[PDB]
Amino acid sequence: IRPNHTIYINNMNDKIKKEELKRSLYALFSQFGHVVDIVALKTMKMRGQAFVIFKELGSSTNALRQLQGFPFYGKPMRIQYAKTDSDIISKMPNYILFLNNLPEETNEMMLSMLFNQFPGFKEVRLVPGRHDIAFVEFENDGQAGAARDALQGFKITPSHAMKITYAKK
Amino acid sequence: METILEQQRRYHEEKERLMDVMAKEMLTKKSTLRDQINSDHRTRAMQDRYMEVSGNLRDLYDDKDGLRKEELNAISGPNEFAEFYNRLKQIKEFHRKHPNEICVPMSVEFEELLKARENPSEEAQNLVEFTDEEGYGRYLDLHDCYLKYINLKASEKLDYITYLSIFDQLFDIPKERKNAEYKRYLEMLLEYLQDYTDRVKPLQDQNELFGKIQAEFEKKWENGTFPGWEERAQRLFSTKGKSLESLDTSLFAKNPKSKGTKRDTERNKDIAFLEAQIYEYVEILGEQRHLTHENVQRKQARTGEEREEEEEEKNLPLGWDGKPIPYWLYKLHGLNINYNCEICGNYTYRGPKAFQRHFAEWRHAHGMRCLGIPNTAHFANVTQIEDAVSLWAKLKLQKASERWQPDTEEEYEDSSGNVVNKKTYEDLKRQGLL
Amino acid sequence: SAFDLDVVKLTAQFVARNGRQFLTQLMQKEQRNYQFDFLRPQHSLFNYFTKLVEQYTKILIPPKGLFSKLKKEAENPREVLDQVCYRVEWAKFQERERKKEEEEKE
Amino acid sequence: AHPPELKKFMDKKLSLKLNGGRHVQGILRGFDPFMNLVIDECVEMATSGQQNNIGMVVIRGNSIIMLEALERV
Amino acid sequence: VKLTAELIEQAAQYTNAVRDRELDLRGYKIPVIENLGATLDQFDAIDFSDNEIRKLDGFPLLRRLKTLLVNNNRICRIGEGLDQALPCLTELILTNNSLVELGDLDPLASLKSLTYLSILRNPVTNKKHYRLYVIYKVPQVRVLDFQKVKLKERQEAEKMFK
Amino acid sequence: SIGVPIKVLHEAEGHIVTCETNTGEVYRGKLIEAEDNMNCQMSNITVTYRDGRVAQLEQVYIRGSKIRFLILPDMLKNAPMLK
Amino acid sequence: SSKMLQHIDYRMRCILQDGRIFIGTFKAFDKHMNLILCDCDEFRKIKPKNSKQAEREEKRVLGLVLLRGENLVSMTVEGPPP
Amino acid sequence: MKLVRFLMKLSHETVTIELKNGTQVHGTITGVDVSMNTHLKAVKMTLKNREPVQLETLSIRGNNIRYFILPDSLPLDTLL
RNA sequence: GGAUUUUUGGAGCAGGGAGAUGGAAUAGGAGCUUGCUCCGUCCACUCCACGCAUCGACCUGGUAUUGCAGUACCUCCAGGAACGGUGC
Repeated sequence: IRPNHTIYINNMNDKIKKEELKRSLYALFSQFGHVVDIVALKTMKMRGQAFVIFKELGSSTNALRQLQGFPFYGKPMRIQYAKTDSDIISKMPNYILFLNNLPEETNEMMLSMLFNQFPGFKEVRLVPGRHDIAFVEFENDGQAGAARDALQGFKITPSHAMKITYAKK
Repeated sequence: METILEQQRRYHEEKERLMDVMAKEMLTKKSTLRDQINSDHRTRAMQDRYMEVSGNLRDLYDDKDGLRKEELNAISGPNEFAEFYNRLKQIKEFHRKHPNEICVPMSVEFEELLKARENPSEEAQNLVEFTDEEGYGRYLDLHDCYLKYINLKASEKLDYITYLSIFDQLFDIPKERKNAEYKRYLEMLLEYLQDYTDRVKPLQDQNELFGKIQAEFEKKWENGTFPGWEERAQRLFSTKGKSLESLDTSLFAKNPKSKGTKRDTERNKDIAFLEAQIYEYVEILGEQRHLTHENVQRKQARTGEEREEEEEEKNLPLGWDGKPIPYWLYKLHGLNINYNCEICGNYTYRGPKAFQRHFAEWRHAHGMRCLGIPNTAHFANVTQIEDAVSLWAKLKLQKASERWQPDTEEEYEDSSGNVVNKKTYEDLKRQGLL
Repeated sequence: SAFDLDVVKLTAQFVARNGRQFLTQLMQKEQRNYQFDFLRPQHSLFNYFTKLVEQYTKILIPPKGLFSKLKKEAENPREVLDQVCYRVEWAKFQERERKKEEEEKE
Repeated sequence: AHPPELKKFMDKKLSLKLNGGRHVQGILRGFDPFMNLVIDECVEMATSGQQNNIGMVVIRGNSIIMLEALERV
Repeated sequence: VKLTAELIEQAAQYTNAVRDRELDLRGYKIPVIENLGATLDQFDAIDFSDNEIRKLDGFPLLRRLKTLLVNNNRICRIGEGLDQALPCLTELILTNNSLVELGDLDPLASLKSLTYLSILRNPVTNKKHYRLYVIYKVPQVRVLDFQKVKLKERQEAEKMFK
Repeated sequence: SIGVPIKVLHEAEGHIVTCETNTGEVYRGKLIEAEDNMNCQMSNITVTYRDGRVAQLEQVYIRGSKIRFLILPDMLKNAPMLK
Repeated sequence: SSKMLQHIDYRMRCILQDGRIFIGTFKAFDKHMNLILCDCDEFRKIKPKNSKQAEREEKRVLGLVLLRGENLVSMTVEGPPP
Repeated sequence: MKLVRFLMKLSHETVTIELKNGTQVHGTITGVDVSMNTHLKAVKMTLKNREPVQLETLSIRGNNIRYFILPDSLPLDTLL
């Protein structure tokens, strides 16, 4: 799963109506970040659950990591990143870290989405010499730290876990 | 919690700054009448700021009456001194300065750059309390008064002249009833005049003046204010006379005068007071009402162009001899021809000569600087901005092609014999591996 | 220095409780094992000490807030206009005096 | 002058709401570009559950508030 | 950094996810709360997240207030006269603030339309009988902090604090 | 000529509108076919007549002399009218 | 002069013909001046029928409403241009 | 000769229009057109059993206006 | 270019009865202030036909769902009605 603006939340009360539900979700997600839109239906296809669109993937991730199992309408609901992009966003330590145990089958596109999850990095270099290795540099060292702490033990193609460490001098 | 000292110091600083700002405003001048009215309200406001500080200071004696015992000791001291130091021995490492201890009330009770505004004084003015026909003290608010006089009278034999001749008198004969709703209408009109007088005079002691006027209505008008020789005295609101002062005083304690009529001394006191306020404002601003009457007369009789405007408030080239050059020379030089330079702010040039020079002439140099595209040869004779952009893009691509970037081409094989560019080469070189 | 300003204010508050030029709340505290070099007369901070003292005197005098209340300032547009014109008039006198001094220097 | 798009609604059973709270069910057969209608077997039910059919009525577009067609036509 | 009218005029006022007319303050850090009148009553929600707001007071006279977002705050205490300026204000997103005392929400009873509030991660939330004092002193609120008020807890909140 | 609000209602044709007529009638449903005479033949509408019971019916036809208002899709905020 | 085009693009509270209101940023206009209100608010009266209960004005979300010339009566200007 | 130009020959003169919605608006109307289309500018309007509301830019309709009241010192011969 | 689909308009009208029930700090006229009596504008409770029926949220419990979606309003019982407005 990747960082998206929409933060999904499931297992809210179904005895709570959709209007007050989206009201309370907006209230609890304004403290997390910029609530831009709210996708909440009351039909059994998405009943009892709702996805609130943050104007930041950092904001939706903040809400998902702060409110994991959050006491919400009678029973703590579970919040995480949306599976894909929402309609709203759809219409919308070092400089470099070395990635190890990387798949020699991995795709550059998914690799770029992952390295740019934290604000867009400089590049990723999947080494065509010594296989199963990368060297990725960031346009921001703060994003570098964030993505590297997230990536130490990163899960992509779970057949392996790829790790990002502070690349030496 | 030292109230004897801290309150006095704060009030003293605030009041010094307030008096200084007011004295500066009254020692300088404002050039406009709008400046004059805004500054007069501001001077009343500075006096009210000084007054609020003084009202907070003159009551803070509930701690002083008992602190005169505690601060009057010459036996204690350095013990409490060292204790205050033991508290003041917290970290003060906020290594920086800020003057916000004694220099603030200057920018609290001072003036502004383009219009005289302090910190609080940014929105204080006669803007919401001034009429356009008024001018911040030149005309009055009486057009609605005339409309209401019409809607009350129901006659077409009442104009500005009759309205002024009726509404100027203080105690002159009414043309409209003080026993009918005409009294309430006059009360409302004199209320508008009193609002003009209350917005025009913020430097007069309004509380004392209103108290003196209430004392006047309670003492000198109800105590025979219009002397005479039945004919001794009559009532302004009652419409009843007295055989003498004795008859007046004995009939003011009579039965029909107290409550035995709709025009008695209890149900008609407000109407008498409104008539009094109206007549008093008229007779005080007779020079203001006289200026308004002269205004009305001139604005009603003057010409329309000046009246509306007062209510609202060949081309040949120039030769070397400062003369216009011949028409045939003009035709030859093709100056009549207009060339639009959009990048130059939709500028227009005459003459293809000037037009061609214009690309190295300054205004186009700027236009292209603003665009972010260097005024180089390649863009000369391009004028539309979208075109300049697109061309700049393809030229970016061109120079990018012909340039030599080692970072991207220079291909490096690793010890494992497979190729990287030198960028990744040095990357994973110092990144512990290559 | 906010702490230094507060300390100078405290020194002025202690000098408002001084009884003589020698016997007050600063004398012993000068040598009482704590740092106080602000009583020295040459350091520019003595000016802040003295100005705090002048304000402490103008606020600790009888009308400064000790046992009486002055209301011609707290409710007085008449006194306000008087004192404001008087400050402007002292300003005008000083303007004429500075002009005289400049002419004499010329 | 525009004619309406009533050629599909022609020959359809329509329950229309006319002004005064009236409910008339009838058959559209041919209309005038002003929507000036003639309704076959037009049954205009009063406020109560009592209704009557009147056959041929030139109804108003000033009084017709809206109309619905119960078939897909 | 003084709170001013530029940080009001450059703000966003729109119809947000909850169909409320919200004025938003992204990145404000304003520790001075005043002068919101020129909001012009085209708004019902007032969000001022990322603010250094030390106190809960200082708001002007609006008739149609619907939501108040004091999210990510630094409030020390709360001012009282919020009710005459918020006649029918109902939602208060007031978590992440330094509320402790049972008297830190004493002005809350003046809210007539109060329906929902969130004051989480505050030293006042963790206390026993805290939701009791909540559902007592805000008698109008039927849900607070993502859980409705109930007849049994309301009876207990009446019994206690007597 | 042709009015741009009417052009926005044309851009909202086919899709769902939420109109309100003279009698408070709130019809929320697909407004299919319409004219410059504001005579719109619509379908799939929940017509309530302002009484609270909206009924889900087909092939309604609402004029415009009664038309109090009509909500048209927000996604037309980029319609060529306003820009 | 087609005057409205100078005050358009900014938010006005228009009236209905039945005493209600429609507050929004006026988008575009026509001959008959039937209005196009974007993200419109419909602030109407609620029948009090009592002196012991207040008088409230509730507004629902209309969005982009194309209000007919039978609703456009008088429209004050109340909002900044969004 | 319809009253079109009698209504339209007016700009920013203190007049009093009566809207057929039981309301009155007095002030300096901005400009009038041929079909009784007049705007309001800084106008004070009193509604049916209501308050003296102020309008900075209000757009008064034509047939929803019930009457007009001109100035008192205006020659109707020179106006119509 | 005011005769059925947008601006020379079909708008405006007033809130069901009654009882030795109450109120008009500041506003009623008469019996030529107060004390008392009458009458033409509401609300609060109580009586009748709680104005009724309909439905849309809504307050309480109990009750099912764990459900990846660009939205009139969505599980169900029951109520007491705090609301919107329709037919008389």
